[PDB]
Amino acid sequence: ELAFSPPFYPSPWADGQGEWADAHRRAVEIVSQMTLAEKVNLTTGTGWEMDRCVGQTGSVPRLGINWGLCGQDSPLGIRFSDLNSAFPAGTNVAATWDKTLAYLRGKAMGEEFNDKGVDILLGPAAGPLGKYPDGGRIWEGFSPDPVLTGVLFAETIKGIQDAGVIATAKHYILNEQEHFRQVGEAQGYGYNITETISSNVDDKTMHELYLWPFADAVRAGVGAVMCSYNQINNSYGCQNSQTLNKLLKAELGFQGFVMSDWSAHHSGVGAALAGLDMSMPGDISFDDGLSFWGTNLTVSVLNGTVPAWRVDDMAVRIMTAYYKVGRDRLRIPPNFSSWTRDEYGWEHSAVSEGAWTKVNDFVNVQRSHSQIIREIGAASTVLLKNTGALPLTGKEVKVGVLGEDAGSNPWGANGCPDRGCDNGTLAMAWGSGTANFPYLVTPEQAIQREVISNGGNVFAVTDNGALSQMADVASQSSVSLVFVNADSGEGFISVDGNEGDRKNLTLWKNGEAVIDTVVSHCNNTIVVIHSVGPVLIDRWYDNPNVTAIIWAGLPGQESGNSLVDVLYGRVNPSAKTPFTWGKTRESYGAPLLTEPNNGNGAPQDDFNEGVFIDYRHFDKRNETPIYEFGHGLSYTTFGYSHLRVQALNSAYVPTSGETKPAPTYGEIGSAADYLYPEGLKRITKFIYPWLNSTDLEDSSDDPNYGWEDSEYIPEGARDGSPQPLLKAGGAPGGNPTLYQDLVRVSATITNTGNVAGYEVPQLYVSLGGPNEPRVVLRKFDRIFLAPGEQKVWTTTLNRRDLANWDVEAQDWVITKYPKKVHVGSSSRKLPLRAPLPRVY
Amino acid sequence: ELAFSPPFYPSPWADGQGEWADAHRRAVEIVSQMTLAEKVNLTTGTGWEMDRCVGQTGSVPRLGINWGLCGQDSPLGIRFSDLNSAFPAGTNVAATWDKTLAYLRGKAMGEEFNDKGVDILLGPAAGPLGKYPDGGRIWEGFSPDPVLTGVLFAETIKGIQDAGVIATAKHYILNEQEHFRQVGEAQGYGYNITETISSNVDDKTMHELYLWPFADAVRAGVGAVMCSYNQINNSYGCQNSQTLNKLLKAELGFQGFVMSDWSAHHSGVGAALAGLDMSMPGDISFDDGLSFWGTNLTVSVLNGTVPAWRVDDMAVRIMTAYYKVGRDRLRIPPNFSSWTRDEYGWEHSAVSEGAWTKVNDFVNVQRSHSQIIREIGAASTVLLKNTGALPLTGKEVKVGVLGEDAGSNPWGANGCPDRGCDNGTLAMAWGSGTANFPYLVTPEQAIQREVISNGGNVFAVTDNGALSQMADVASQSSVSLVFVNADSGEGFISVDGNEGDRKNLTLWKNGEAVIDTVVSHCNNTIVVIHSVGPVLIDRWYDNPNVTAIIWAGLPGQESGNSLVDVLYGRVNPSAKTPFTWGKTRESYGAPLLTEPNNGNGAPQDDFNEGVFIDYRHFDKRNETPIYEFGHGLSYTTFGYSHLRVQALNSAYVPTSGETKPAPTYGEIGSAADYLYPEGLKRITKFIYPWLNSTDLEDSSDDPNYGWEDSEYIPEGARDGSPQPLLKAGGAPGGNPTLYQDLVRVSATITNTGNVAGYEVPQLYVSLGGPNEPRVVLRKFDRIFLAPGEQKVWTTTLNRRDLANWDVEAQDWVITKYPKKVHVGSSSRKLPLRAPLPRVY
Ligand SMILES: *[C@@H]1O[C@H](CO)[C@@H](O[C@@H]2O[C@H](CO)[C@@H](O[C@@H]3O[C@H](CO[C@H]4O[C@H](CO[C@H]5O[C@H](CO)[C@@H](O)[C@H](O)[C@@H]5O[C@H]5O[C@H](CO)[C@@H](O)[C@H](O)[C@@H]5O)[C@@H](O)[C@H](O[C@H]5O[C@H](CO)[C@@H](O)[C@H](O)[C@@H]5O[C@H]5O[C@H](CO)[C@@H](O)[C@H](O)[C@@H]5O)[C@@H]4O)[C@@H](O)[C@H](O[C@H]4O[C@H](CO)[C@@H](O)[C@H](O)[C@@H]4O[C@H]4O[C@H](CO)[C@@H](O)[C@H](O)[C@@H]4O[C@H]4O[C@H](CO)[C@@H](O)[C@H](O)[C@@H]4O)[C@@H]3O)[C@H](O)[C@H]2NC(C)=O)[C@H](O)[C@H]1NC(C)=O
Ligand SMILES: *[C@@H]1O[C@H](CO)[C@@H](O[C@@H]2O[C@H](CO)[C@@H](O[C@@H]3O[C@H](CO[C@H]4O[C@H](CO[C@H]5O[C@H](CO)[C@@H](O)[C@H](O)[C@@H]5O[C@H]5O[C@H](CO)[C@@H](O)[C@H](O)[C@@H]5O)[C@@H](O)[C@H](O[C@H]5O[C@H](CO)[C@@H](O)[C@H](O)[C@@H]5O)[C@@H]4O)[C@@H](O)[C@H](O[C@H]4O[C@H](CO)[C@@H](O)[C@H](O)[C@@H]4O[C@H]4O[C@H](CO)[C@@H](O)[C@H](O)[C@@H]4O)[C@@H]3O)[C@H](O)[C@H]2NC(C)=O)[C@H](O)[C@H]1NC(C)=O
Ligand SMILES: *[C@@H]1O[C@H](CO)[C@@H](O[C@@H]2O[C@H](CO)[C@@H](O[C@@H]3O[C@H](CO[C@H]4O[C@H](CO[C@H]5O[C@H](CO)[C@@H](O)[C@H](O)[C@@H]5O[C@H]5O[C@H](CO)[C@@H](O)[C@H](O)[C@@H]5O)[C@@H](O)[C@H](O[C@H]5O[C@H](CO)[C@@H](O)[C@H](O)[C@@H]5O)[C@@H]4O)[C@@H](O)[C@H](O[C@H]4O[C@H](CO)[C@@H](O)[C@H](O)[C@@H]4O[C@H]4O[C@H](CO)[C@@H](O)[C@H](O)[C@@H]4O)[C@@H]3O)[C@H](O)[C@H]2NC(C)=O)[C@H](O)[C@H]1NC(C)=O
Ligand SMILES: *[C@@H]1O[C@H](CO)[C@@H](O)[C@H](O)[C@H]1NC(C)=O
Ligand SMILES: *[C@@H]1O[C@H](CO)[C@@H](O)[C@H](O)[C@H]1NC(C)=O
Repeated sequence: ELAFSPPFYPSPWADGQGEWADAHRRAVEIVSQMTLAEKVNLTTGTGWEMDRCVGQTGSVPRLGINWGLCGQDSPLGIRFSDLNSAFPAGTNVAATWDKTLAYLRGKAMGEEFNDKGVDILLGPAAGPLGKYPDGGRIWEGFSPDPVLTGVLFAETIKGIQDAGVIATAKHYILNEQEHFRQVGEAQGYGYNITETISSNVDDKTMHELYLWPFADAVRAGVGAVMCSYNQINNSYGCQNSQTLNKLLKAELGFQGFVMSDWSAHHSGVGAALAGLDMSMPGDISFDDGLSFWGTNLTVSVLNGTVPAWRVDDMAVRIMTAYYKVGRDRLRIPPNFSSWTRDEYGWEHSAVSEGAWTKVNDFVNVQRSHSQIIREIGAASTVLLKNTGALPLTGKEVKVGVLGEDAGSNPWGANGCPDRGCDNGTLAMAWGSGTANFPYLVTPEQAIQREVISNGGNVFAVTDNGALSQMADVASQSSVSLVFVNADSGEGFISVDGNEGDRKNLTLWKNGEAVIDTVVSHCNNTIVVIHSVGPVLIDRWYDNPNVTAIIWAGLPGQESGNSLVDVLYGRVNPSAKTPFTWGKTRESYGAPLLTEPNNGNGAPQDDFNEGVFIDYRHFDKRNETPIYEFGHGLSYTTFGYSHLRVQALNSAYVPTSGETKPAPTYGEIGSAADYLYPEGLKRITKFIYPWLNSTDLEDSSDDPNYGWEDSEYIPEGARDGSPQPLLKAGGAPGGNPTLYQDLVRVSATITNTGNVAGYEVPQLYVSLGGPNEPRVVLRKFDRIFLAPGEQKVWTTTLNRRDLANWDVEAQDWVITKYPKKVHVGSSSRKLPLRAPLPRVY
Repeated sequence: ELAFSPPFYPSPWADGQGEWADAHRRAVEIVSQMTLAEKVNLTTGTGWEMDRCVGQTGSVPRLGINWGLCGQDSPLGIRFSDLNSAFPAGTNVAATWDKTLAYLRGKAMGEEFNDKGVDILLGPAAGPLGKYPDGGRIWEGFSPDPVLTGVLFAETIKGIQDAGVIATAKHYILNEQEHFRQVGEAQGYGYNITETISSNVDDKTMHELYLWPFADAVRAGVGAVMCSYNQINNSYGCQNSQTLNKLLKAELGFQGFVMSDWSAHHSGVGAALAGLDMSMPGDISFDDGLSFWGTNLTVSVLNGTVPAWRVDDMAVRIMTAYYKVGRDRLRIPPNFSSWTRDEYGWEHSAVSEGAWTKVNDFVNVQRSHSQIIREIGAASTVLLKNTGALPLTGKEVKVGVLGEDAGSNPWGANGCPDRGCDNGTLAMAWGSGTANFPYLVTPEQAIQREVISNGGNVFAVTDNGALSQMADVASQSSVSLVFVNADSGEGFISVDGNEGDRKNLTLWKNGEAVIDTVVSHCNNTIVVIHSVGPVLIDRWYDNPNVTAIIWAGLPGQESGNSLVDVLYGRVNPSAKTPFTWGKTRESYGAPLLTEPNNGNGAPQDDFNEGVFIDYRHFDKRNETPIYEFGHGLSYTTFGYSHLRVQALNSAYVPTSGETKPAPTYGEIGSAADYLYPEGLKRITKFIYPWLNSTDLEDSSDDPNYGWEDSEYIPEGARDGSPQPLLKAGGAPGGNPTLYQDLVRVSATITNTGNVAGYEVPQLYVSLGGPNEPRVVLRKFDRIFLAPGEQKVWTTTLNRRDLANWDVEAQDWVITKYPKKVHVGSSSRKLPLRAPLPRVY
């Protein structure tokens, strides 16, 4: 009955090909010098809260790796630190539709992480992709569209890695919701389950939707990939040989390392052989002093179960990432502590051991990164509706600012751990995807400053119970700006019954009544929404007193200043929604899985919609959104003309051949080489690589130690002989003939209005055939045009852009169905269209 | 037995002498043309909420007074309006010790009032003077010191009147507290009394303390005086022949008009003959449709009781004020409504009658008045303590801003009627002494802006219950700034049991615990107090972690900007405390009278301390204040040297002679002249001058109509013959030989530190003799000095400055006790001293 994940073995070994040759060579050179305990140190974290960073490996001080590799959250700024910046969330980056802004944000973040002593940034994210509009972590990623996500994910990775820090593509893969993601956490919420949720997805959907942005990340040169907490067809993400060995390593050709999510590692031998490379934070569960790896990995290799080539490959993949971004020349010891903001603390925080020492140096790493934050906030402010309220001119006599979302968090910008509250303006959602603010500029502050400077009077009512006081201010104002929000986050935090995932898609903090009060008293009401994702606005959006509506996402520390830049027209808004605004929750497709449906076994989440999420689903059901994917307004207008299409073919080459045999590097030795050194003071619960004695069974102490391999290990898992190459593989990101250009497309874009600004033209294709979506996004850019100016936008469609995943062939194939190309300003406003020429 | 107020009659008639000659002449010219109903219209308001302004008289359209004279609150900005400024409170002005700033604030206010169409500003105030540190309205005035108060009151009056608006010196006199000020209000608070509080004071104390600033106001040319709600020796303020006829009109030579406080008028004939000139808002009680004057005043003159010379004198005094400031050329109709902010409303708001019409024209009158407000706020920020925390340099790495008093009122700046709350930053206290803000710059906003511009990180915790959150921010900060407050107001509003008057002298909104939390976690804590008056700080002020303490008063709309100007040293603080900071409540003298002590008659408030209030009391009891009257710190130091004293080459001439007989102007006519015009639609409850019929008794309808004069009118009250001149009278402000200069005094002031700034030198005298305070303030200035610079400060002491009120002689006499002069930086730091030469 249950979804099954078939075996793919062995775990592919790194090949040092292409742009990875130099870093792999330097990795082989150092790993060839390492003993087994040194290798194991790289693969295994030293335990929860045992060092400075949220994750930290063992060290190799004999060879100059003098402190462990340090991994730190988050995808929008350094977590658990100080004197750092708080960037706009991923969903805002997607709303900019701007490759360059995604790159620069990545670079700015990389600089901060580097300057704090961090080796590995735990991000950015393209999983969750965005199947569920109420999924708790959708905002951390980019968009439910895989092409928008993959492009901006890849640019963000390149910025981070150009700054000298290893990026970690996460969460791989199908962790679309928070409910049932972890057994202990589910049990704490009162649910009786004994395994995590299983995401069950067909092979075509996997390739065409969820995997696609990870292909982009690999091709962009991402150093690490983080495996997820959920299962995929009932095999855990950190030991799923299909996703890790076959799709990521054999097909996408990934040459870096796979790192577990925190306590997502569920077996020693099983995970190592199924493609895991690094166990974080290193213990079985936080501070239990046990490890699936560490000592157990040393023993698994000494007893012959995990071949030497596999542990050698782990250490090579890790060191390859290290050398690829230059950690050997850039790394400095972490100069802050995740676990306290005090100057002094215990060296090993979890157990109060080691030296009482200076754990925070107070190093300011902000530089002028406030400028890119302000910029991105303004370029991610989506103007959804504008019947002439905007821009503001500075001649407004009285301005009202209404709603708690305009005001300060009265507990301070950092006053709730992991931002686990919805107090004041919503500039950052909750969980591990967070950073501490250096400050937070509110809409109230920025609007008040600006109104005053223009001679206006201005009043801010920020108590969402004070409805009569709001009504009076609204009645007296020339324009009323009303602020509302909706929040969500990671599932280890629940705010008002939202257990990560949101329990509805409507407004928080009495926002529905706030809107009603203001709109019924002011015929020039502008609604500004800060939110993690879509909100159901059908009830009020079309009221004629609502003269403009803005979605500004989660803008980070410069929130108010970004917003006023757009309100007053210093920046002409250009952002487009990176998701659909539907009429009802049901319009989006299936609800979250929030009740166990497989007894007390793993809840089963069948991805029955296949590729049809967000706009694809609305298009297939012929549903009319309130605001479609790709919609946003400008203070000017843009016209589209002169579509031209030209074939370039001049062929796909399915990859054929064999790998090398699995190499080994560095002598393994025997148990007598790997005892705990005499005179080493063992730190309580710290995870080490060493053995209590030369008796391997006693040093491991596994209760099932020593079975025949075939009782618990799949066939081929230990086979280091040459393996066949997969047809759809061949280079990082897949077969390189996928990236050959087949068609060139041009369209002329004209600023047909009176104000300079950026437009986001979009190019969609129809691949044809029964059950293909009517249109799917393939190209976009953000282009600046003065009034009356024209530019010719030219792009190319490659083989992969026009292909479908053919499950019978196990390859990408351009089908025989007739295709079309469409260019315009959104997924529904597509005035240019033409047939594509036949290419294969 | 009970305090008694002896008769002084007749009510002195205006004489047109000196600077008043031109305006009195025009008043006579116009009043000589008026009929009796026209005269009565000037004297009598038209009823509560019957027109645009808080008070409005009848009109005289036949002679070009085409709408009634408009009186509007408040002493710190226009009340019940829009598009106006909100100025620092009177207590802030006193803290500046700066004559020019006081003048400029009055001028800025006058400009706003004039441009809204208002004739008469209901302010400024010198009553309450400040006998009670917990008195509810002490912040509206200046200082408990009569000289600091009189000088700044006079400069405020001059500014207002130089802008073309009549100033109203209030409240005259001895309304030192709010408890029992009004019968109906006291009964609403559960007290059983049938008359208002009687303030009972000896003659010398009256002259040397409470009356002294009113002398200053009269000499400065104030057009109106407002009489008080309380009794003086058991005769109501608005019919007290001693205070109105004798002290104000006969002795101080006042040539303007006396106006009642609102519903403070308590009889027709009695009050007219005792010296009242204008009844506001014109009804007996609000909207009862009855008047002690109006119809009743017409009848009182027609029946022979109130002589024609008295009603003629009322009209002449009112018109003298109107001409003195130029209302004939400057007046425009009021262009706002006090009773609604909507554009449209009923012409007569109280009864919804007259036309439905445009009552608000939305005229902006702010100009650049924000500049003088910011300036006065900075110049009123008293630096009480500084052990090196200030000024801030911009190098602070992390800045904490703690306390609700830093943050916004979440109901909006104008979210509580008459500011009757203590939400967010305290920039204005409550009651009639208020204005609506155009905006309000909080300390949070301004500090955050400034820190961010310097590269600091900044966090604001504004929930006074969030103590652990404040502790964590305080622990992490380089400097913590903690904001606390204490509020009070007029007695028609009670907040948390403070029935106008404050129920204690300690902090509001959990401030004592906020200070404890911050100071116990940060060794560089700056405390900023916003308050109506003194707060008891003995418990925490001397904690060595409190590195500075500021009292910033009630700074109006620019609060946060005024403050950051001083914090960062753009302004070098120069303010001095205008009251004493004592150790205990008892240190100040007698408690408020808060329980009835005379059965259910008038509570009796005996002013037994005489001239010994505030610093005079501390000095007489040899108590050590925490911070003495006149204390404030600078970022530099000032030295005092080279005292020189010289008797002037240059006697007092007691006034002797007689007045003119009382004049009459305009023919009175008879009852048939003063019927309601045929076809005039009478507005419900509006107050008119006219008679229902020629039967005077029926038109009046007084239940005790028609007694013989001697049964209810004191002897002399109807005597229009020539009267003796009082010895201590002779010109506005009293005998002009009081103001002859007798001694010149010089002292050299040096800036002995390294920062430019203003110093406030102070000159005190000891008048000598057993009954006399050790020192009393006589002269002060604010003088700017560059580092190392010296200036010679020269001033003159006049006859009044060295005199005592001699009760036997009923005159000012320089006594034969030896006197001394003292110069220095506070009432206690007086390094220069010398005997004064004998002068008389
Ligand atoms: C014209 O026309 C006109 C118009 O119309 C008119 O007029 C009118 O007139 C009438 C008569 O006729 C009147 O009436 C009256 O009045 C009175 C007054 O009153 C007021 O005042 C008071 C006070 O007084 C005082 O002061 C003043 C000033 O300020 C003066 O003026 C006076 O004279 C006096 O003097 C005194 O003192 C002083 C000090 O203080 C000094 O300085 C001097 O020298 C002297 O000594 C007051 O009190 C009052 O008050 C009240 O009222 C009010 C209002 O409402 C209120 O608010 C308050 O609070 C109060 O109240 C209370 O009281 C009340 C009753 O009265 C009740 O109801 C309540 O509840 C409460 O409790 C006023 O302000 C009067 O007095 C009178 O009466 C009387 O009598 C009756 C009857 O019998 C009674 O009932 C009452 O009670 C009273 O009694 C008293 O007196 C008597 C005698 O006279 C006696 O016997 C008794 O015992 C008693 O005694 C006591 O007290 C007193 C005081 O009061 C004292 O002095 C003693 O010693 C004791 O202790 C009557 O009412 C009217 O007003 C008029 N009106 C108008 C509109 O103006 C005419 O008439 C015509 N003519 C022809 C020819 O036709
Ligand atoms: C989707 O998911 C969302 C996220 O999980 C979820 O969000 C939640 O939404 C609900 C609403 O749907 C929110 O709850 C509402 O919050 C309102 C605002 O609460 C705050 O303000 C209150 C009012 O304060 C005024 O009144 C006080 C009492 O007089 C004064 O003390 C105040 O000074 C203030 O004054 C103003 O009003 C005075 C007149 O009352 C006036 O004189 C004065 O001048 C001035 O104008 C506070 O009381 C409240 O604080 C109390 O309650 C909270 C908990 O709710 C405590 O933490 C506090 O300690 C304190 O006890 C807040 O500060 C509420 O007004 C609203 O109440 C109404 O509904 C509740 C039950 O639902 C009733 O008990 C109550 O009587 C109210 O009924 C009225 O309205 C309802 C419509 O809602 C109507 O049916 C009814 O007939 C009646 O008219 C309610 O609690 C909640 O905060 C959101 N949570 C989060 C985390 O965001 C959302 O629900 C989900 N969507 C759906 C559809 O499921
Ligand atoms: C002189 O004249 C002055 C002017 O009139 C006069 O002023 C008044 O002073 C008093 C005393 O200082 C003031 O009243 C105090 O106000 C404090 C703050 O109130 C606000 O915050 C409260 C706490 O909020 C936190 O806790 C809540 C409950 O857990 C949470 O829901 C919140 O989210 C918040 O969280 C923080 O703390 C949590 C731990 O608790 C923590 O988990 C979290 O992370 C975070 O850190 C709120 O409860 C309160 O709101 C409630 O109550 C008010 C009424 O007070 C209602 O209007 C609200 O609707 C709501 O129901 C406010 O928002 C209070 O902490 C303090 O409480 C203490 O005293 C009362 C009795 O007086 C006890 O019932 C209470 O248990 C507390 O006891 C503790 O402290 C006292 C010390 O006072 C101690 O003796 C005792 O042993 C114990 O330790 C108190 O109410 C008042 O506001 C002032 N009024 C004005 C107008 O300014 C002054 O008193 C006069 N002077 C004298 C000496 O007479
Ligand atoms: C709003 O209403 C007013 C009066 O009802 C009208 O004059 C104005 O044109 C309206 N403005 C908008 C935004 O339509
Ligand atoms: C406060 O404490 C710090 C401890 O780091 C100390 O270095 C500093 O000199 C102290 N400053 C004051 C204001 O005394």
